[PDB]
Amino acid sequence: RLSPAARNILEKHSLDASQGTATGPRGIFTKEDALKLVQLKQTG
Amino acid sequence: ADQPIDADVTVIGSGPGGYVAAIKAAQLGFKTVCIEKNETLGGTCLNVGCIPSKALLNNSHYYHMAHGKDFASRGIEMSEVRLNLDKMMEQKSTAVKALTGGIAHLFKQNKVVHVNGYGKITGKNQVTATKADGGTQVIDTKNILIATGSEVTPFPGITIDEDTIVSSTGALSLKKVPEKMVVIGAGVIGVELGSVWQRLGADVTAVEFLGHVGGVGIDMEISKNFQRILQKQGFKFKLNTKVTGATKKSDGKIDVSIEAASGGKAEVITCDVLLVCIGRRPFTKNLGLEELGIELDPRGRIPVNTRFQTKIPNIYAIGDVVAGPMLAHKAEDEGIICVEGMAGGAVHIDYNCVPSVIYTHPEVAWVGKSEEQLKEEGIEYKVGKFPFAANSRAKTNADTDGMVKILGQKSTDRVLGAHILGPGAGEMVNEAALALEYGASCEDIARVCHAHPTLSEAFREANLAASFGKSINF
Amino acid sequence: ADQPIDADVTVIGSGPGGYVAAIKAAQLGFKTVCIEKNETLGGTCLNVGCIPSKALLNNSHYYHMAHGKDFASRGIEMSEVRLNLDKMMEQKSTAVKALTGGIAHLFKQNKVVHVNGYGKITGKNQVTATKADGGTQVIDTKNILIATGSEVTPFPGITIDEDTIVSSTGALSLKKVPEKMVVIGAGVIGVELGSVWQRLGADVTAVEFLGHVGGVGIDMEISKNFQRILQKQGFKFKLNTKVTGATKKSDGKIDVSIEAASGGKAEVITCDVLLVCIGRRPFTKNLGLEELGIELDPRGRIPVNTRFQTKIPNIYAIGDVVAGPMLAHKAEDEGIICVEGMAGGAVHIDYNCVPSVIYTHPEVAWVGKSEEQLKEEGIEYKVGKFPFAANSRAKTNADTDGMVKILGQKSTDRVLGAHILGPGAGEMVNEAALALEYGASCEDIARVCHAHPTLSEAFREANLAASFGKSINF
Ligand SMILES: Cc1cc2nc3c(=O)[nH]c(=O)nc-3n(C[C@H](O)[C@H](O)[C@H](O)COP(=O)(O)OP(=O)(O)OC[C@H]3O[C@@H](n4cnc5c(N)ncnc54)[C@H](O)[C@@H]3O)c2cc1C
Ligand SMILES: Cc1cc2nc3c(=O)[nH]c(=O)nc-3n(C[C@H](O)[C@H](O)[C@H](O)COP(=O)(O)OP(=O)(O)OC[C@H]3O[C@@H](n4cnc5c(N)ncnc54)[C@H](O)[C@@H]3O)c2cc1C
Repeated sequence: RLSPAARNILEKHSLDASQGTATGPRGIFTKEDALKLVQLKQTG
Repeated sequence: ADQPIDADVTVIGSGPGGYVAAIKAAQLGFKTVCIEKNETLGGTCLNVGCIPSKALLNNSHYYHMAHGKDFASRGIEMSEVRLNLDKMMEQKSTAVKALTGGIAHLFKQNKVVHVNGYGKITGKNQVTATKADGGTQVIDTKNILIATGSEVTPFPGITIDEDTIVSSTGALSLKKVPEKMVVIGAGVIGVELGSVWQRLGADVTAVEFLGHVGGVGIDMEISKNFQRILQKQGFKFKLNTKVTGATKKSDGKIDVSIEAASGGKAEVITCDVLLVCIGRRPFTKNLGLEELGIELDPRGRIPVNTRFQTKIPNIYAIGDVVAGPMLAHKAEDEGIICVEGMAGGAVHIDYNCVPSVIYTHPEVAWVGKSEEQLKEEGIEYKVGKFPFAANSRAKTNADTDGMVKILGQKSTDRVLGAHILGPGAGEMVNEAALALEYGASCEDIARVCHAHPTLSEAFREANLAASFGKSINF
Repeated sequence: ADQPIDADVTVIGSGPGGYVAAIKAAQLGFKTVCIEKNETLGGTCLNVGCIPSKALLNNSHYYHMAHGKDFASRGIEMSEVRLNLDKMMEQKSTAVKALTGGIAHLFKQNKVVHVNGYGKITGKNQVTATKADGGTQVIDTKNILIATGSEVTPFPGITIDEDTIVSSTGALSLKKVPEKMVVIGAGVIGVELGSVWQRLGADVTAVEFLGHVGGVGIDMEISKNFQRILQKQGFKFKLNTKVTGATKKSDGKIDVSIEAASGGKAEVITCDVLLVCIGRRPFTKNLGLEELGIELDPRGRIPVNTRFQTKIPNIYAIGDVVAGPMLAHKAEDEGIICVEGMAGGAVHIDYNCVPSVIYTHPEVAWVGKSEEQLKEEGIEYKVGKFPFAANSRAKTNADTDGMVKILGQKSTDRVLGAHILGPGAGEMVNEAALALEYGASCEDIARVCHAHPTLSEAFREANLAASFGKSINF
């Protein structure tokens, strides 16, 4: 549900994916996916 | 003839594509029959390709180990080491014989019906299978699946007698090791086979029109390092070079006539065996397609749509005879998928995630895009590399050839291509394959716990290099 | 000269994970210092463990092939196959020396400061290294990171002299193949080392308190099958037995008293060499932990939290001085993510995905949970298996020993454990681990396209069988 890196890097940024959405193969929340959650924080 | 047979799925050809589609069709509850023209099943993979040449490189490999410096340098010391080629060859065949028995056995288990004979579509729902004693068998069927596979692309002007001038399949049964030997073509097939007889004591020279070794879609960097490694072992190559013709002579020796692919440094190599390895083409001879109005690709292939349907909807085609890579796993895949399709399921296949492997030693395996394809495409990428000289497992076995090259997209760090030159590349490339079907990033794969010490760990270290900029051990 | 230095992180030990954290830390831009007491770097893994033992398992395997029926059945005939232990031992020292050389060199390019000596933590911000000859070296440091590794667990009333009663260390440097060998403990290290000498001519029996060979977490059914195989090779086992003591005889031999663990059907076994390996324990002596108020836990490991910190926040312990598998790949990862956490980031590691591997032949490897871990957890599963006997590359290679067994959660097809007995297992489990980290389900693996012909196909076939009722080739 979370690629290793996706998960690792959510954690480092004290947030989860309940917000942002999934993409990529087996509906696994991508690191691409997380980065976008990441950039939406700053942007915000 | 006698009494017409009744079928849901009639599969023509019994190679890798055909025999799994038949069994899968079976596993799904289809009155399946599979026709194969030859005595044994397994098509070309099993009987004159993959399995033999593999069983042979395996053996030829251990030999060079035992005859060379490897063994003496690790404590194991032999008086003399002779080669018993007939015993070696027998090993290969026992394996093939055993496997081919299996397939037949797999058929009974699933209630697949094996009809022997040279099948041919004689209706939109019928194929006639004719044995050479003139016997015949008609199957009245709901769908027809074609898997007639491929054949050697023959070289015009040079006639293969299968004795001193041979193709893949004659080079697998050489009755003796040739002194000198030339190979027209440095593709996976040629290179592999050449390597076998090289390892055995043959002086082997390959001649290729193109500027690189290994097939198409190989990375030019790993191709060149690859070639270089073979050159060290004793293999000699004559790249960017075409043959004018080759001539048999008084004392047996063959004289091939080479010349620059462009200019003209006309030369003449003289060998004892001439392997012709210039390609392989689809095989549709006498299937009866001309008469059903099915046109071929300009390269001899069958135009099938997305669900593997030909111009005639109930007639499909899959494997070597249809577009895509001419690989065994590739056919098995279309085989299964095509059937699950008849079954009413979805037919997706991702041709980007289909591993390619050359089994010399060292192995070469890759999946996804190469650097050249990524440029031609306009994709911004980065590369991380980890050599086996730095891999522990590798150093510990004194086998330190090659590197693992990973291509990750510069921005999303998505792995776009993995290429392994080195020990255990064939089995490594599947882990890659997996990661790639996941849209892995070089980061993801780096955070996976790979066990120590393994060849694999260098696959991990190359992504670690591509996503952070450098690895720990290199 | 002997004069203070300072650093951001000072790491004690240069085993896996000790030196990898050192390097990692350096590359994130900590001024780091690695202290090591031994004359070489690498820890036990590289000097007396993993590497050296892999060098012999691999060398002695090529013996068992050249000095038996294998080579002969491949058509590699040889006059005499004589062993030269000096030289086989001489290639192992080679590997190790070259490898430890490498670490010294990595430490130079990542600018890691190397301090030789026994390190004591003299204070929350100070480590004191004492050289061979009293010569001292003080380090004032922001963080100190403990990676002092493990040592041999000694056996009640038996003393390792490393000459005739040896531990793993001694074992890797025997001076001739011992005629009869006894091994106390059938864990990993055990079967591993026993198998090396059993292949080289020795007569080994392995006595073990528990009812199964292979360590903890190994799966019952594959343990039984692993045992069965090693038996046919000549490896003799004594399960549910306990060694009550050993006595060293007059002429040179050693007498072990053994006995049923359960009751006590006593009996003696003479032998020329005893290999004592019942376990390893966290090594942590002269570290000054006491005068610091870090208590150890009852098994003697340093209790650390989620970021690997002890009761003292700037003092971290990782590797096998703390809980979790005592494995080299587990040390390395804690080393990596420990420092990454000191540098601000996220520190999560999922110990359910760290593989295990026994490098005998056949190989044994697993990752995730075993039938009995699942069964005592109240978790419903389903099972999928594929014998290498039905695998194309193993059959072609005259290597068909074993099977792959995957466990999937009943209803959610989600892969829970993967277990491999057979050729290439060690590398294959890495694919496994990648699949687990992705929370992949059986079907996900079955869809992935594995190159043909390869061992990995076994791994695909077993998942397919766990997901859909049955596979294709079996
Ligand atoms: C030397 C060599 C090495 C190779 N190594 C590899 C490798 O390592 N990895 C890999 O993936 N691939 C390898 N290949 C290629 C691989 O064999 C092909 O991808 C695979 O054989 C194609 O399988 P298939 O089912 O498409 O066809 P085929 O194996 O070609 O089978 C077609 C079958 O149909 C039969 N047939 C044809 N027409 C009729 C008819 N009209 N009626 C009845 N029967 C018919 C043929 O007799 C044959 O049995 C190698 C090939 C060669 C020769
Ligand atoms: C025979 C054998 C075979 C093995 N095979 C495998 C295998 O195949 N796969 C696998 O994963 N694992 C294997 N292991 C286990 C593996 O070695 C351990 O998991 C690994 O060595 C632990 O690494 P480490 O960094 O925790 O500690 P260690 O390697 O034990 O390193 C600790 C280091 O610290 C030094 N040290 C200790 N105290 C101090 C101090 N106070 N000051 C300075 N230096 C100090 C020691 O000298 C040593 O260098 C094997 C072990 C043995 C012996």
